[PDB]
Amino acid sequence: LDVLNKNYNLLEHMQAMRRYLLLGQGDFIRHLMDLLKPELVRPATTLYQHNLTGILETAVRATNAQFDNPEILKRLDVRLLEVSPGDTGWDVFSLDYHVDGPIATVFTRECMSHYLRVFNF
Amino acid sequence: PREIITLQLGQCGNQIGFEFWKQLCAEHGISPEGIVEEFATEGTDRKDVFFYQADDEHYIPRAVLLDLEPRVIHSILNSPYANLYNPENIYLSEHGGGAGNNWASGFSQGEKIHEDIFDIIDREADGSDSLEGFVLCHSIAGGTGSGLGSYLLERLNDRYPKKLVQTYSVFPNQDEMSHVVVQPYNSLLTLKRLTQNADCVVVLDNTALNRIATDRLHIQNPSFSQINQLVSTIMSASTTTLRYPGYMNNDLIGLIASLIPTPRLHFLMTGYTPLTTDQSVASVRKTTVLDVMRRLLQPKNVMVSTGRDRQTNHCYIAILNIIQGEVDPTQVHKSLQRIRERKLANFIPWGPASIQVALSRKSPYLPSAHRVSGLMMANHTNISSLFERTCRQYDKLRKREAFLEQFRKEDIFKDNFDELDNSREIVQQLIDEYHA
Amino acid sequence: PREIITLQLGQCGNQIGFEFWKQLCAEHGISPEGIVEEFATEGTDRKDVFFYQADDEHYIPRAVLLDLEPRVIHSILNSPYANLYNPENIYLSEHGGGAGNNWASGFSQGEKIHEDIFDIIDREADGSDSLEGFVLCHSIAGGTGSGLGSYLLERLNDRYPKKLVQTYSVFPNQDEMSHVVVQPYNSLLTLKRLTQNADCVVVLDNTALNRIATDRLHIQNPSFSQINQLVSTIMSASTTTLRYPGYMNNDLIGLIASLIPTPRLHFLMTGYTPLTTDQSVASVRKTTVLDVMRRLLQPKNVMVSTGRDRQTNHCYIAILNIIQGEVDPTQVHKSLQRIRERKLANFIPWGPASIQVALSRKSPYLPSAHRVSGLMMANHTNISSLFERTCRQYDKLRKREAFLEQFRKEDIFKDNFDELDNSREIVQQLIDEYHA
Amino acid sequence: FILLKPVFHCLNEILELCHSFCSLVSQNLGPLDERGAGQLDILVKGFSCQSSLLFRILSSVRNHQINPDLAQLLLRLDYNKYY
Repeated sequence: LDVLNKNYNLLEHMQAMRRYLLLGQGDFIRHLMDLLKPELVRPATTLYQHNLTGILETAVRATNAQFDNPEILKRLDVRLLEVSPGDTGWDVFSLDYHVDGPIATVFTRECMSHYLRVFNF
Repeated sequence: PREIITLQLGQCGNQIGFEFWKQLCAEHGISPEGIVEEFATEGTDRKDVFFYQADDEHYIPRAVLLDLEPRVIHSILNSPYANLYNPENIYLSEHGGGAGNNWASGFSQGEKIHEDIFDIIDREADGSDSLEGFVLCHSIAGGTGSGLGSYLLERLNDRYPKKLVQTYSVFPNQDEMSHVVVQPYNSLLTLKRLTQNADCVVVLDNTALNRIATDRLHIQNPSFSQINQLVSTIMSASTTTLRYPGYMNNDLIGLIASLIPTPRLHFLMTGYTPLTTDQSVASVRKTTVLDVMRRLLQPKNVMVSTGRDRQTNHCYIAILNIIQGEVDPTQVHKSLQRIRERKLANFIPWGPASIQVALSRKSPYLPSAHRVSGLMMANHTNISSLFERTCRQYDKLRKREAFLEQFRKEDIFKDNFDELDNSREIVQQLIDEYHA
Repeated sequence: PREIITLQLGQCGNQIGFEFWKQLCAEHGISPEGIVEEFATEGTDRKDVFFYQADDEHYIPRAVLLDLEPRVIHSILNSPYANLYNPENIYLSEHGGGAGNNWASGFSQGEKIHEDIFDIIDREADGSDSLEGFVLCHSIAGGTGSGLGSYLLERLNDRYPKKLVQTYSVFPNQDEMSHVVVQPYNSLLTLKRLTQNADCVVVLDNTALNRIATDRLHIQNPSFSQINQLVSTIMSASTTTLRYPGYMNNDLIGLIASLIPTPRLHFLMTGYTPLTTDQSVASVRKTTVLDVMRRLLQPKNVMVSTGRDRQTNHCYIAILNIIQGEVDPTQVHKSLQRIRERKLANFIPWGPASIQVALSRKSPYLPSAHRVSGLMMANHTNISSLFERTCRQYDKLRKREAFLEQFRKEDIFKDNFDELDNSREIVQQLIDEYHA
Repeated sequence: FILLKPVFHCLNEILELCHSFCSLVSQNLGPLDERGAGQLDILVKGFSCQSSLLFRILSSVRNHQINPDLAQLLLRLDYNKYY
């Protein structure tokens, strides 16, 4: 428990994946989904992805002006799924707490597949 | 991106909003001249809520303070919380107008500062990312605040289409009728604009306030100065789910949506228990969270006067119980079980009601994070008691030969008086009609 | 080897080029008659690009200075910048003319000194084998620079159209109307030659400077002489990938190529944000790259007037945003993501557009290379507002009937007056048709 | 040298095809000529062979995690052709 505290901040990310992907903090996510709402109402495309990538970055500067300093925002990304065009286009967009390092010893592929399922409800 | 502009108005109405900002400065860990505390980022993860983001490394209020007399705003520059306010970006310096008295005075006086009253609130929503709406922080006491305060209910309803309108209407001391006597008139005039141009309102009265002012403070002199402390607290308590993250109904347009079935039934009763010097010392030995939402349904913390027999002639439809600070959250869902057990509030059989429970974190400063505060924002159909109370004092006043010629020299040369009596009797029947 | 020959011309036109060259010596870190340090060549890796290439250790301008009044250049004869020019070559000292306050005085003196005016600028091009072009540093202001300059707009267009022609059109001061009264007349004749015998113009409005000069500098009454300070800085600002060697758009015909889709839609609105000297006591701690080029989409950085209610009725097609100095270069690609996402301008959706961001190093003198600078060189299609503004002042003069035979005693014996109202509605409609 | 084969071939072919747009412009009184319009017609094909070839790259760019810094750059110049 001391090598994680210096390098990975492991038990803080145990709290940090609960604040976005399960929405512990909804104001961050409402302020995302708000600007995002005229963009999800249209049928999905393959010209879709390039503005979902910066509607996050426009959201975490719009909802903070004093909590950009952490490295929590940079270690969470936008996850996309190949959804066919016939649908509203809302079950396309999803967030994920991007891990792939030795921080993924408490996260694994069977984990974020279950985070994908709690994200939709 | 849910930013609200407060429209503080009136002789009394600037004072009750004054301590609302002084209340906010203590929980945001700011000083009224800069930023000092680091508890500001760690405690609140969204400082902007009614503040514009910085241009001097200081958070700027979104507040306007206009009144007919310049006396009330000169009663703020002697305080150095007027260095939190800027001289012409928040209040306008030397705001003139009438003496004033009578509702029709201030109503025609906004039509000649029509350009300028909307150039200090359109000149602040010009930075805002997406404006939620407007809260009109005005007073029904006197003719200054009630007259002009009714005009901004018209002009924001034809230049703003999907913005929230909502006022904290403070009805004056009803036992007094020698302090003001134009009171049944300026009240019913405003009550007509709240049922065909406003969305939702927050009702408050003074004679029920003084019922608590002689029980929890035990001061035997009622005045404007001791009554702004009770008012500013429930203003900040009602939007702590926007100030800090909630979850669901984390907007103010979330909370209010579930507190209203139909317009002309949107008058919300407030209750606020802790005002004693004994409550601070009995939360250190633990006070339970399983009984701070069973004590709100005792009617003696309420600031709206109603029967002890009109509480079973009316059924509750939405009742919201926001507890703040100490909150034991392995039994908070167990506390919401126990409401149905006592049955001290009834519920509608034919439609589905709601016992809404909510929670939110306070200031990360300890004697304002460990005390139990229970805020009620009710929606009871026993709100007709104040409407009968103003309405019987209105038909009584015109038969005492008053304001049938003392109200008809202020640009009023037509009957519109029985338009106010009939429109109040339609509102009062339709509140009751919604329950079976 | 993109050696530019400047045609400084007119009473005011000498004055705006006078400090243009005086800035360049200040940025080359050299005295005006010698080279005094070694920081000039190591810091500035190419000093000559308007200057005559060195062979005496001092770089000498390629400037011609013509004016009908020899008084502006005799106030330069005894000024110690007569060794940065020449008083027998670069400027002819005691060059006669009229006052002038006629467009036809100067138009007819270029029709008998026609051989000599084009044999003073090809003796200034004899240090480059392949010429960039000519930049017309002249003004539409008065009748001197505007009267004679329309002759040079045609004859350098039929002997040199391959080359760059580009003018910095400094509109007549519209608060003058009793000192110059031939103002609507000489302005529309020079503008008519600018829409078919010129590649580019760079529009500059004078009355829109003095709007900014009282809000960011706050001088009590902005007078002509403190108006030449604001132009000369933006002139050296446009060359910053042409002087200091870039890698992309390192010729002047490189930048202008993507800021002109089609002729007679080439009129560039200029904006420059670091006029406010409260940007400088904040960029000493860094002002971010995330807001230094959002303020080049702010409709108040403009030195030129354009519609505001015509910013939602028209769209941008090409806007170049030069940030300078300190930039932090790895988050500049992060800022450009963020321009389009808020939507701080509209941009056409039917075809090609470009939001170009560029960055450049400045002077090896740190007290002018540690303060963020933002140059906008816009092309927005609501520029047809200026042609209406000048035209409403033209037809209003022809309706009092002046200059309909008081202007046809010198070199006009035809009627080309309704050709100028017509050429303006031609321009306004072909600009307006291009987008959809 | 963006990705080994595909993307690199789409790009150097792009600059070859507007190098012939130079030789299409370099005519003096080009468009009023039969060959002026004849040469035009070939190039308006050679161009939509490139806009479609760039388009197959975008489906793979949509497909998750080819190389993200490749996809952020190639979409940035594309929203920069639009806005």
